[PDB]
Amino acid sequence: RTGLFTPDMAFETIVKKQVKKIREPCLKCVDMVISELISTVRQCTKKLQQYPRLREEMERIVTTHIREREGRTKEQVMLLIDIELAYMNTNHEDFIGF
Amino acid sequence: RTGLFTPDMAFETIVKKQVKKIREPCLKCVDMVISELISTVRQCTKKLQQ
Amino acid sequence: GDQIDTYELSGGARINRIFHERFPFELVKMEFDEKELRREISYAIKNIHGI
Repeated sequence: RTGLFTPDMAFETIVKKQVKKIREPCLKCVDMVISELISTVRQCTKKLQQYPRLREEMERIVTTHIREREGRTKEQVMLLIDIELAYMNTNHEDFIGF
Repeated sequence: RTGLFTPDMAFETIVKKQVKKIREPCLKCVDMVISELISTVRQCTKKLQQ
Repeated sequence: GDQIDTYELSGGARINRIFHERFPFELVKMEFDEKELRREISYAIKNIHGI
């Protein structure tokens, strides 16, 4: 067809292409925060020096826990982007009417 | 979905809906013309032949 | 596709979009008494300071 009005699938295709790029910095930010937390736990364990075998165990246990929560945090981060691709809401603060 | 741009079927389906109304008078015109052709053939046969 | 209900009714998923733009109406029925908000702010400040 010759077309009479501007199509709407072009806007959705372009937006979806730009939206797919955000996955990288979010998965960087998660690793950065994990590293900082492990640092602060290692600072907090400096006060147990008079007890060997208890500074090791407490480091191991809190570190293992913090590491294991990474998978679930990343899964949620990915899902929140999939949610952004699934539906294009144009009734927000946008060029309405234009 | 959400209404960003005016769709093209809002035009196409209203036009297609109004165009379908034209079938009736077009077939009335054909009936009228067949009426006249039958009339004239009757005039010619009445006038000439006994 | 073609063959849409141009005259009769909204149907199918055009009702769902009404839900998506009627939910804002449910979000504004949640009324509250202002003087209860001020009462709870006050008791929150007092309980947060403590001694």
